[PDB]
Amino acid sequence: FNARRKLKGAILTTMLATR
Amino acid sequence: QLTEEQIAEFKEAFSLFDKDGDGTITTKELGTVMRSLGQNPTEAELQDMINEVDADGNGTIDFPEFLTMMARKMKDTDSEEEIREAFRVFDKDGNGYISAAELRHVMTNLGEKLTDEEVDEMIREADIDGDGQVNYEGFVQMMTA
Ligand SMILES: [Ca+2]
Ligand SMILES: [Ca+2]
Ligand SMILES: [Ca+2]
Ligand SMILES: [Ca+2]
Repeated sequence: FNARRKLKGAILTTMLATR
Repeated sequence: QLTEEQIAEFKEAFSLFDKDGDGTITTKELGTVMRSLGQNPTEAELQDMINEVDADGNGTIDFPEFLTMMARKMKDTDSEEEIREAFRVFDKDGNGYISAAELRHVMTNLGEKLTDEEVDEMIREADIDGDGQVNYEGFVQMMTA
């Protein structure tokens, strides 16, 4: 678990999932 | 160094779409994530989203086929808007702050069960002023540094 990486990954996922 | 970091973030994002952890993203997984974040993609839309990046025609997205797709994206005139759209998804009550409960809800949608400690750590990383919630600025800085 890397908190920074996880949060960035989730933001990118959210960006892709919403365009 | 920035590229090393970026590939790891991309692998993380890949892993969040890959709900079942089998190492590939299916149309069903994409649809489940999109719906859980509110949206309503059609079947035709989900299939189009796969079909453009599915270089071997097997109907699923492996990490290179996801990673190439990030290799195409460029900084553009919608780049900051895209981050703002994402912030708005996290901010479920629309008060301009991401609380722990909101962050945790998103992560659960992405197939992650985080401990209280893990959610706290994530808030701490992004919480600039230390009030225990994440402002838009906190969120933007995450994607800058
Ligand atoms: Ca999968
Ligand atoms: Ca494929
Ligand atoms: Ca909120
Ligand atoms: Ca704050």
